[PDB]
Amino acid sequence: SRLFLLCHKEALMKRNFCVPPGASPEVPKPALSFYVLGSWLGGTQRKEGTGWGLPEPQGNDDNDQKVHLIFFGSSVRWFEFLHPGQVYRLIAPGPATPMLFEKDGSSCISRRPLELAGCASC
Repeated sequence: SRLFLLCHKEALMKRNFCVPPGASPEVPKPALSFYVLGSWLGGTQRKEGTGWGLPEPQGNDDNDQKVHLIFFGSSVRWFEFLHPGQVYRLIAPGPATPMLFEKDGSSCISRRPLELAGCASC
């Protein structure tokens, strides 16, 4: 999981992003996708049932007091939910991986957006 005071809910609009690399490629489909900019106050944690982990301090990481969180696919179903300037937590059914929301991982397609391929904290 992680907590973050998000302050920009970007545009669920049609852009052009990457395409799965190396193998048979296709058109950079004009995907109605989006992202968000969210300030950080405490980083990742541990799924501690009734408790949580410790909110990791961003002090040792001057880069991106905020974070660039992207949305395609099923994430589409959260566009309306958030309202910027408010704090939200992301919980994750999946293997633990701190140092998470700074650069693209490996547990999905290596598809990166037009300008936020690795821009700040993709």
